Amino acid sequence: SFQRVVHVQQKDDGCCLWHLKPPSCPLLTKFKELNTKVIDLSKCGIALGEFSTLNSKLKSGNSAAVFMRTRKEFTEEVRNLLLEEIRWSNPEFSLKKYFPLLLKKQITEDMLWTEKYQPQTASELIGNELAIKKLHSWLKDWKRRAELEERQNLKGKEEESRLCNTVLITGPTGVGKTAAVYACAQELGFKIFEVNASSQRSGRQILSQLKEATQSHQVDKQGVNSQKPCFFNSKNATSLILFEEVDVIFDEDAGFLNAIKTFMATTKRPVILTTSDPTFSLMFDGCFEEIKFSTPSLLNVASYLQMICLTENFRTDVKDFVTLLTANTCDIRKSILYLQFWIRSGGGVLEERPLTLLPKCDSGCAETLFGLKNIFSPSEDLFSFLKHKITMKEEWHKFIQLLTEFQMRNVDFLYSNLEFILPLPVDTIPTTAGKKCSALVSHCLNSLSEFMDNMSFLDALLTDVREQNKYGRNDFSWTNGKVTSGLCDEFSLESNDGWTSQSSGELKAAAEALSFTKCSSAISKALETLNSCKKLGRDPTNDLTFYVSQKRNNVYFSQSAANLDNAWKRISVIKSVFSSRSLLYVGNRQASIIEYLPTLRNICKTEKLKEQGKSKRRFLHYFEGIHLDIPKETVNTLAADFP
Amino acid sequence: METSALKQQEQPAATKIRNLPWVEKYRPQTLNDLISHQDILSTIQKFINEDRLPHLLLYGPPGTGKTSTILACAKQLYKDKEFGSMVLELNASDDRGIDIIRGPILSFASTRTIFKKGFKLVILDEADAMTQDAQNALRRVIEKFTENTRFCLICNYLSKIIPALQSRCTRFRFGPLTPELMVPRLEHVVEEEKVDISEDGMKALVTLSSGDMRRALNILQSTNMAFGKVTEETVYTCTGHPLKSDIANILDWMLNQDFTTAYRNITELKTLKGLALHDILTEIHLFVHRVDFPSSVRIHLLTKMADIEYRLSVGTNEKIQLSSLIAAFQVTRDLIVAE
Amino acid sequence: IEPIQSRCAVLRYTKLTDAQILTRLMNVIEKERVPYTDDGLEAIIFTAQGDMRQALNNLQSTFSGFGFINSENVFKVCDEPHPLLVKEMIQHCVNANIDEAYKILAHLWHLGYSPEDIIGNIFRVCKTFQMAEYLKLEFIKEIGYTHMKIAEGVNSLLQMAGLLARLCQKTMAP
Amino acid sequence: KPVPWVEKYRPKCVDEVAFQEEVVAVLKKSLEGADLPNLLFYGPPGTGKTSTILAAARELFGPELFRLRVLELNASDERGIQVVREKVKNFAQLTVSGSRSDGKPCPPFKIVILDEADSMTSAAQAALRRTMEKESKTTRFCLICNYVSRIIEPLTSRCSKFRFKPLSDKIQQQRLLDIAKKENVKISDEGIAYLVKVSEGDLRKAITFLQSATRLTGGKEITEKVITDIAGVIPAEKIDGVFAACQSGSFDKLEAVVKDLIDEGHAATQLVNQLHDVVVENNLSDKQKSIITEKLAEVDKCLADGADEHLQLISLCATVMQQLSQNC
Amino acid sequence: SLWVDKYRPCSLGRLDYHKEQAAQLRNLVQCGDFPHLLVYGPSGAGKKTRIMCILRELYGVGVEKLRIEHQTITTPSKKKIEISTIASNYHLEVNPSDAGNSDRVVIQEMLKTVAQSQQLETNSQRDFKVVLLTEVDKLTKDAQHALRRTMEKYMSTCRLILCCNSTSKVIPPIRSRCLAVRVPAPSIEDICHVLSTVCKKEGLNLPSQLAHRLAEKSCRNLRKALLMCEACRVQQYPFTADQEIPETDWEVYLRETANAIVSQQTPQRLLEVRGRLYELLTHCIPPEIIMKGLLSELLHNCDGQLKGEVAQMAAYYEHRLQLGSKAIYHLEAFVAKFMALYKKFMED
Ligand SMILES: Nc1ncnc2c1ncn2[C@@H]1O[C@H](COP(=O)(O)OP(=O)(O)OP(O)(O)=S)[C@@H](O)[C@H]1O
Ligand SMILES: Nc1ncnc2c1ncn2[C@@H]1O[C@H](COP(=O)(O)OP(=O)(O)OP(O)(O)=S)[C@@H](O)[C@H]1O
Ligand SMILES: Nc1ncnc2c1ncn2[C@@H]1O[C@H](COP(=O)(O)OP(=O)(O)O)[C@@H](O)[C@H]1O
Ligand SMILES: Nc1ncnc2c1ncn2[C@@H]1O[C@H](COP(=O)(O)OP(=O)(O)O)[C@@H](O)[C@H]1O
Ligand SMILES: [Mg+2]
Ligand SMILES: [Mg+2]
Repeated sequence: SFQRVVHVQQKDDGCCLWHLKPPSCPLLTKFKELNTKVIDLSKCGIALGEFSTLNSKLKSGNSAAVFMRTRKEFTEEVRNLLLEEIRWSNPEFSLKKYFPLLLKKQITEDMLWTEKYQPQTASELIGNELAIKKLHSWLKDWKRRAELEERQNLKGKEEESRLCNTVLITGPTGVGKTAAVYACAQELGFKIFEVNASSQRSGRQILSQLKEATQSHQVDKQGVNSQKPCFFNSKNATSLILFEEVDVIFDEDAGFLNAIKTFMATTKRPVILTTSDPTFSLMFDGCFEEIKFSTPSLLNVASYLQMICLTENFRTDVKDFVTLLTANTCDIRKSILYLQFWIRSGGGVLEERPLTLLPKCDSGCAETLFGLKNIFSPSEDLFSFLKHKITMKEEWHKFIQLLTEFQMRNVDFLYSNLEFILPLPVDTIPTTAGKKCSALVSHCLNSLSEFMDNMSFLDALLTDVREQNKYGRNDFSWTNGKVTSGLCDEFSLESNDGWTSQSSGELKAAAEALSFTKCSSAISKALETLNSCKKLGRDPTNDLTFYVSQKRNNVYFSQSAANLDNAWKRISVIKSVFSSRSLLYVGNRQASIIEYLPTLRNICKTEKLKEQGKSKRRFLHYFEGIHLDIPKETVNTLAADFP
Repeated sequence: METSALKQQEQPAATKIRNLPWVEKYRPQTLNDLISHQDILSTIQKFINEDRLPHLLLYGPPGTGKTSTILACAKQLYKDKEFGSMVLELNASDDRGIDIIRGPILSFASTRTIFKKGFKLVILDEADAMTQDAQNALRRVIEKFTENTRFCLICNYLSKIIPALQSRCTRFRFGPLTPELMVPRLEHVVEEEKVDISEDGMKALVTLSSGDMRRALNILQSTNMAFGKVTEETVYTCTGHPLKSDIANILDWMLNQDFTTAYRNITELKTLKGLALHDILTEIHLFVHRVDFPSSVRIHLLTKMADIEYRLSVGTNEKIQLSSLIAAFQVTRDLIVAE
Repeated sequence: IEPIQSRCAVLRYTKLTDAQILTRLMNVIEKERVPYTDDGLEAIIFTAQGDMRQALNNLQSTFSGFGFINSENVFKVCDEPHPLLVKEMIQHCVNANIDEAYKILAHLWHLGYSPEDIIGNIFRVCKTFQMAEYLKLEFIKEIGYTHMKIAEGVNSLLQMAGLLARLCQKTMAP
Repeated sequence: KPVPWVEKYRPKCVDEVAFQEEVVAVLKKSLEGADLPNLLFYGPPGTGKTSTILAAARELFGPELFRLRVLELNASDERGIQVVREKVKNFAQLTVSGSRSDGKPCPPFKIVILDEADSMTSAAQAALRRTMEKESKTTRFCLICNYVSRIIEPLTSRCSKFRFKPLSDKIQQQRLLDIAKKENVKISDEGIAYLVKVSEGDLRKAITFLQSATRLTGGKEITEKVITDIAGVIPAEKIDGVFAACQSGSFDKLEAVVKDLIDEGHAATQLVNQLHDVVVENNLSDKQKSIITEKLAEVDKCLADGADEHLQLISLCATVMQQLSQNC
Repeated sequence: SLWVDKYRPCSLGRLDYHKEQAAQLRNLVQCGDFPHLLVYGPSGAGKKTRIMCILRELYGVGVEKLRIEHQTITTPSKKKIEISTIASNYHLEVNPSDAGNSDRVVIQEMLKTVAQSQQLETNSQRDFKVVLLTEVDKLTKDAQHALRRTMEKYMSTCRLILCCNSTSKVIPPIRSRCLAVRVPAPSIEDICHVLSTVCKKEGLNLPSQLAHRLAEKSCRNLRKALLMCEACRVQQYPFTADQEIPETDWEVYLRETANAIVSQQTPQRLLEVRGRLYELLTHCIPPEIIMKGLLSELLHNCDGQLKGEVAQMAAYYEHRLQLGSKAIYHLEAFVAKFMALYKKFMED
């Protein structure tokens, strides 16, 4: 067809703007002529190392240093000296209990350290002592019930007990839930029937092939009983049903929660559910005993890993393992497996360290874990390279690659370790000359204030590699943060960009590198003058020291500048307080915390100080006097003080 | 599924008595007929005739002629009795997930030919819309089938394609077509179609098109039908693009008058002509480097219109942003005019 | 997902050192008998930022397309904006000379390069440029700021002009 | 059950829309030939573009076929252009038989009314252009944008583009009088004038505020107070007090005034709008005018980024404070 | 069962102040086809009590029953999220902001299922189910666009009250179709009146001097006034006119922080103040609240020319703070820049 698409604009006569002419002013009539003459690039050749580190000289013999390390088996004396070093490092650890067990376990391999040093006994588990005692007592009660039923069977031919048939184990990943279940079942003679998400677990199939496990005896009550058949469909031994990652549910896993509801409903044998998410406790309906595994103490698992490496003829400092565990967020299986890799590779760095509290120490698994040995020379140390001045182009590209590696994890390496890296003294918390003191303090202050201006610019006006607050809000929030990973096989089909990630990581690396180089150089230049100030008799170094925490000082380097134990305890306190039934319908959460929470802390401390005065006991009857069902542990926690 | 029905119906489709799509009139047929990017086409001919065709990534702004080029190459490599047996054509029209890559692509690249023996070819138009996992399987199906079948990747945005996928193919950029080579084409179209057009008409036609002959033919087609004559005014009115006289008066108002007068004049002209402040920003920036200013004026002014172009993106009030645009000139240039 | 890491040992690989890339490229051109210049070596490595899969790919492309290795051939086949042009851009920034820098930026624009590879090349050229560290820090933060503008969607010549202007005014303003 | 007045009182036919003459002429000519082109309506919002296209579709088709043959969509989708393109493909692919009992058969092409045509990127708009050329004969579109300038050139070359200038205040004052007399509500003419001047030439927002005001009052007199605070329009003596605090020389009364504005619930955006409207038409120096207006612009950016109203207002008042007190 | 909820008004006529717009809301619910409402005002001004009063006026007293239900939804990026929502047989309650960049997701499906609930549950009371979205200022742009698509798809199926504190982050199309309700903060005398009312309802009698002092110290936040009054009750069984009205403990910890700010300007002082702000953020105080408090504290010692400069650098740095993700860097940048300015200022 091709009709005419006429421009219909309502041109009325007048308005002094419809028909316009170019202005007659001289500035806008002076249009400079445009020139496209570029410099010719065929004449100019690119030199060697012009845009990179192509140096004519090349290093030979520094790299390719093969280890070929033969670990001589430690004698009794040096091993006992290392045991006493571990004991002096960790005085609260019962060392003499766990080392003969490791020696028995160790006594051409084809099998991992996780199953080599797999705990056979529940007492051999590390951390979560209350939880393992509760689980062991529950299984002792259940095996006693099974034994009593057997005695009743041979003799023939429950509100007081509250022996609930099912227990939910919850905790973080790799803390040893499956290991503790295996250990206690092996010790008490239980036969575990394992149900995993890796196998087919549909309701009809699991019911038709697992109901008679709890509705009957066992055909082989003697002999080969402590083996664990993974259930799938492609002394007398009591049955024990185990359900690993009940939280992982697929569309193929149809009617699984109803199925397990029927199992717990009709069972006569103990059933154990284990998972990692905290949310499974609320969405699942039923009667079940709950067991929580907290994150184990860092020093205990550090001593345990150090005994493990001692058994394999390696001596290693505690602080390196503390850094490794905090990097893994105290994950036992991660640290054990990476230790197995790093040990069987021959160790990282051979450096002698004479400590009494002998073979050479093997510190340096922390920087090997982060891949920093792929960047630096084996002679180079991390903090040693950090402290000196960076001028060489190759050294500065290695520092760029270092920051690029830490910014892929969205971790500010330079700022989380700013006190340990700045050219100023750092210590653990327990007149014209004065004008020069204040002036040097002012130059250092201007340098650091400029640095915080820069890193504020890198937070806001540089993008991040991974988009923060993608599924929750910013950190330190009591709303949610229980963002469980996906459960479906359908792909994301998203339209994200990847160029603005690989480029952005280098962008923030370069910006952070140049800003820290500038501020460190400025602080060093200001501190060069401090010799004259010391000669003048005044020492402003008390104004220049940095007061850091003891927990942060125990590590070689920190990935965070904050306390997460405090964050976890506050967040648990607030979540438990606003879980109260009276305050369960409050809508405005920021108003909720910021208004009710300080006032409720005032009421808690007022009640505490009233009880401190030997006054009437009815002062204890305020919260229950207005039906505030707030538990006494939380009341005591909020009545301590405001930190 | 399908959508090749509409293309095959569309190729011999016209009223042929009244409709006049002159954009569809002038189509090159082969590489000797595509009179542009001659180094690229001769390189393709060299790689074809040596049986040394590598994997290809044809990328550029749309309309520069990638699809017709690779269609000509496909018809050159293989005759019409075996074209479907050796070349697979796909695009983002049939998007069902990553099942395309492991479905027709993986099955097609895993087999020999049917009738005659030779190397095969797959063209993937608009491959920028393939997801990251789809491309990440596509790299594997290239790696383990490279000796049998060559791959052609038609794209528009180079950066989004994952680095290994660009790594396994060579790349060809279809850049903008230079005005000195595009004036004879439009002159030929004008003399063949008896069109009256002045030098500002040619300048506006080549400036708005930004090195694309399809878009130029579209503009001249629309202007010729709407007015019967083609000039700078007729093209810009038919395009609804900023007239240079209008934005010149806008610049004159900021550079001569005071704040309130220039403000209300520019507001009335935006209401009168239907202009959004993004295009005023673009055209005044086009005027800034042409009009003579000192260097300090240039850096200050460029930074301020850059920040205004930022602030216009989030969706704030355009009124205050116009006010700040006038303020940018009022701070420096009019103070120096007072000086 | 996290438990897959937690049941494994994870190891890290880095972008490769340029000396190592240079050794492997001289090795492969020795095993292939490739005529070359050093110009081609810095070009072929600059096109492969630590990823020598690109190095061998564009090496094969240069040898198949021209048969000799020099910078001009590499930039004809890889089709990047020229390193010398963007080095000239940041050199004009050091001199705070807006005119020429904008002129050849407009030249790259009508040459047809995208906003993203221009800003990336600007990054990787003012990275290793020989000039003062504080002004280098300012330049890096500014080009990152403009790169966020392109990344958020707005990618125009006005954005690069304001980029260049703030770069140039960094020199004159102390 | 009931409908808002904006579609209840929009004209049924073209020729019933007022204040537009060439637009009515060309749309009527295109309706006479029963081949409406692809339309591109540009102008300020509330000018009646949607009303004109609904009237044209009601005239060309049957009222029972009108809703069948139109699909009203918007184009700033947060899920991308692929979703709305799939909906367009679904609507064009799906065909329902249609006829009129009035004696004239309907044209075969359908109508997809896609608003906010000035809000997309060039890539999404080019994808819409490919969708346009996919369905050139079987569906003719009407793109409604605030500004025709943001339209990329392949669309503007194949669409009949129509300017919709804002209506002079007398004619929509008469229209609002018609609405008031047909909706049995007691309003003074001063109230209608104030509603017009806070509507700022937006008839659609004016009648929306009118219906909302008559359902707030429940038949009472529509005062100037209710229409002052139904549009969020700040009282002017608050603006005068802000300027007096800036002229005064004390930051304490400055923050006291800002506290008075924020605890009243008055938003910072509307305050910036009226502060700008005062500053642009004042006797202030163009240096001060420029500094204050660029401060206003960046404050608008800051508040759009999620910053506090209070902080941005304190900093804005500090800048206006310093600019006024420099000359004093 | 504190004073704010036990003595909360239940119907529109039980409101004590701002009677006029309460009567206008009564007219709105009398008309019976109200469109979507946006309601706004400062915190503690009485927005939520007005919302639940017009809810109770709207339906029967089945609004007054409330439970909690939990919703598990897969993301478009295929990562399911679990959220807690307050629910009733007639209304729903969602605060979407806990989903962060997934606020958009929390926009559709629940409301879609509420639409489905409107297609499922029939009671012949009214032709829509209402849902309160809380803190809609923290909704992102794409979330607000998804809300606009939801409302222009389900206008005949469900309704929504939009509780916020500022309509600045509300995009103008959302402001265009929802009726604005400005809820100003109560005056001092109104706070004293309702405070004496709730004390007589508690059987307690206090002097009016305590009421006026408490009203001034609450700064027109009625919820804070009632909570604090209850704190004064816990402090003393009888009410005396010179009873020490207690101070908010994080507020006074912030005050001692500001004392450390103005006292000494040393890098050790910067680091210990950084640790104090760490303690505050582990106490989950919002960063803008911390900032407003600390600037209002430090401005009392600032001189006239310093006050304005502190104002624009505070606004600029908090603009970056909302632009930024981790507020620590921006807060420390502000405090160090104020160190620089203040040290530069007493030295001359
Ligand atoms: N507390 C511990 N004491 C001793 N060994 C442990 C401990 N925690 C973990 N391990 C070791 O790490 C291995 C893995 O532990 P698992 O029990 O499989 O982890 P988990 O607690 O089940 O958490 P999941 O299954 O990854 S969510 C065990 O087999 C042990 O070798
Ligand atoms: N250099 C050229 N000379 C002449 N016509 C050209 C040229 N480039 C493109 N065309 C025209 O463009 C039509 C199709 O070109 P395409 O290959 O579709 O363009 P493209 O670069 O692939 O980008 P698309 O297809 O628009 S996304 C041809 O039929 C020609 O009419
Ligand atoms: N010229 C006019 N004649 C009659 N009514 C009009 C006119 N202009 C606007 N209106 C009224 O104002 C409303 C504008 O709505 P709409 O068509 O959406 O405007 P726009 O499309 O410009 O946003 C219509 O409902 C109509 O009743
Ligand atoms: N008329 C009134 N009578 C008694 N208390 C009121 C009245 N108006 C408001 N309040 C109190 O003020 C507080 C304000 O809280 P809320 O209803 O959430 O409004 P906002 O959202 O403004 O904080 C409520 O706790 C309520 O108890
Ligand atoms: Mg396990
Ligand atoms: Mg193409």
